[PDB]
Amino acid sequence: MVLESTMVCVDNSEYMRNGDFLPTRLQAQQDAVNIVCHSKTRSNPENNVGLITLANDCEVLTTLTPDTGRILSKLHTVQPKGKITFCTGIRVAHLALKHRQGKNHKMRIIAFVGSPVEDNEKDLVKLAKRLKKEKVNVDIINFGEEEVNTEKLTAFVNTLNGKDGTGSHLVTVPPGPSLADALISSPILAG
Amino acid sequence: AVDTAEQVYISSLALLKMLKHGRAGVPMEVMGLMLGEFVDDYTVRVIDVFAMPQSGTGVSVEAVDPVFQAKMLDMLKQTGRPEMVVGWYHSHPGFGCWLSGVDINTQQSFEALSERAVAVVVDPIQSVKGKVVIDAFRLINANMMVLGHEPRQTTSNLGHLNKPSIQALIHGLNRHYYSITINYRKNELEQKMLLNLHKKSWMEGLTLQDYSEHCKHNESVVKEMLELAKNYNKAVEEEDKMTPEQLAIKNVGKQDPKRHLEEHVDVLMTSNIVQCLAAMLDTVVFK
Amino acid sequence: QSRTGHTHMPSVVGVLVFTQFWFWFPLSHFLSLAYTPTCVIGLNKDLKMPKVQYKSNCKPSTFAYPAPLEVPSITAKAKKKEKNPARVMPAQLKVLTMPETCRYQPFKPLSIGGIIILKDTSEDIEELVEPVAAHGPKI
Ligand SMILES: [Zn+2]
Repeated sequence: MVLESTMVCVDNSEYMRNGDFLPTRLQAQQDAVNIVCHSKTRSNPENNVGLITLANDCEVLTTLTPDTGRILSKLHTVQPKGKITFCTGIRVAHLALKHRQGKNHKMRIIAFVGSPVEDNEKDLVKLAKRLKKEKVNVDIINFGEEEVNTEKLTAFVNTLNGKDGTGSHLVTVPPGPSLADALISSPILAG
Repeated sequence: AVDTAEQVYISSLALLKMLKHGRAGVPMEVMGLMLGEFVDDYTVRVIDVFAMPQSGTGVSVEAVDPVFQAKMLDMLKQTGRPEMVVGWYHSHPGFGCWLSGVDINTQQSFEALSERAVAVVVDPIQSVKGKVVIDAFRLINANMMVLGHEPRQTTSNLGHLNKPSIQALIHGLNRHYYSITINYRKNELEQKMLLNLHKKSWMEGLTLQDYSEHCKHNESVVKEMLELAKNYNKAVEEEDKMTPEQLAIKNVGKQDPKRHLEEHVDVLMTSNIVQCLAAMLDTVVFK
Repeated sequence: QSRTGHTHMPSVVGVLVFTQFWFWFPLSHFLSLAYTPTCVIGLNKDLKMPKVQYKSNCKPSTFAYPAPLEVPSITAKAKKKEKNPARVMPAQLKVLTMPETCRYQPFKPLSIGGIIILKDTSEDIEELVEPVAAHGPKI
C-alpha cells in the first residue's frame, strides 16, 4: 500500500470558538482528523499519526503510532491557550520526522491554521526554502481568516511547492455554514 | 564438521548489568537476554544486556514471551541498538552454577537459531566480595562422543580456564557440559572516566574540605588514638622486657608467631600523619 | 651468531617466532630457519670432492653419540672424511691439529671452524674423486 508518515498540527487559540462560523469547529476538524486517520487506517493500517499543537510552548501530545485508540482520547483537553507559533511549529515536526520507526515511510505533514501568521515574508521564504530544500510534502490548510485569505501565502506555496508533477496541493476553504470535512476531502490528499 | 577456538568478550556493560541483576538475584529463578554482533567465527562480543520480569514458573521456555521479547528488541531496533540477541543468562543460587535438565532443554531449544548460544550464570550469593570471577557455559554436540570431545586449538588459555577448579562441578559434571574462556576489554574513555570517577569516588568535592578536618582532629581525637597507641606500645614492651632473657638463654629456633616489629612499624605509619599534616597546617596558615 | 661474531637474522626471527607459539601453536614451524649445522668444509673445487682427515687432541669416546637403549687417551685421526663431517662443539675447535703428513693443505691456517677451501699442494694425478649419490628420498 502507501507507506508514509502523517503529522497534523491543530490550533489551540481562542479564534476557534467564534459564533459566526461552525459551533466550535474544533470538534469538526477533530472529526476531520478522525476520518483521515480512519481513512488512512483503511488504506494502510501501518501508517503512524502524530499530534501536536502550534502554541508557544509546543508539546508532543502523542508519538507517531498507528494505534489511534488512545489518540482519540488525546484529542481532548486541548488546553486553549496561546495564539499562534509558526517557526517552532514547523521545526517541531519537520525536524522530528527522523524519529519515526519505519524509515521507508514518506514524509507528509499537514497543519490546521486558525490564526493570522505573525511571521514576515522573510521567514516565509526562509522556511519555504528549508522545506523545499529537505523535500517534505507540506499541505497548508487555513481555517478562518481576518484579512484576505491568500496574499503572501500564494507566493509562499508557489515557492514552497516543488516537484510540480503530482506534488503538494493547497487547501483554501471559503466561508460557509457547511462542514469542512467534505471540503477538505475534495483534493487527492484525503484517500 | 569443523571447530575453532572461541573466546567471549565481556565489557563493563554486561558485567555491571549482571551485578545489578545479581543484586536483584533473589532465590527465585530469573531470566535475562544478551545481545551483540557476530563478526567472525571464533569471536563473540556482547554489548546490550537487560533483565526480564520474574515468574512463578522460573527459568523455562514458556516464561519467554515472544511478543515481549520481540517488542523490546524492536524498541531497541528503532533506537541506536542495531544488535541481535547472542544468548541468555540467569542465576543459580545455592545449588551451584551447574545447569539442570530444564536449563539444558531450553538451551537446546534456544540454540537452534544461534550456533554459538553463549550461556552465562552469575552467582554472587555465596561468592565473596574479593573475587567476581564469572564463567561462561557452552553446549556440546551429542554426536561428538565418538570423536574427541573438544577439538579446540590454542590450548594456552586453558591454564586461565583452570581457575574454576572445583572438584565436584567442573569435572564432577564435565561430561556433555564444558565451558569457555573469558577476557575483558577497556578503551581509554572507560579507563579515564571510570578511573577518575573512582578516584573522585574516594576523593572530596573540592578536595580541600576534609584535609583540615583531620589536620585539626590530630589535636582533639587522634590524641586519644596516640595515647592508646602508646598503651599498646608499652603493652608489648612489657613482654619485650622478658624477651632478652629467652634470647639470652636459647637463641635457637622461634616459637612465638608474633613478630613485634611490623605492628610497631604500622603504629609509626599511623603516627606519621601528624608529621605529614603539619606541613598542611603550615600551608593553610601561610596562604 | 655467526663465526665472525655477527648475528643471523633468520636465526633471531626463527627463535622469536618459535617463542610466539603461545598464541598460535602452528607458528613453531619457523624453527627450521634457525638450524645451523656445525661442521667443516674442505671443498677445493666445485665438482671435485677431496678427503681431509685431521686428528683431535681429546678422547674419541668422550665425543661419541649417546646411543639410547635397544628397546626391540687420544685418537689417531678424526671421523670426518670425504670432505661427511659430523657434529662439532665450538670448544672442539681449539683442540684440532692438522696432520703434517697430509698430502693436501689449504693456504689459510685452519684455526677456527668455518667455511674454507682446500689448496692442491701436490698438483699431480690421483686427486681421489668420489662419485655422487642417486635417486631416493631426495632428488
Ligand atoms: Zn533452583
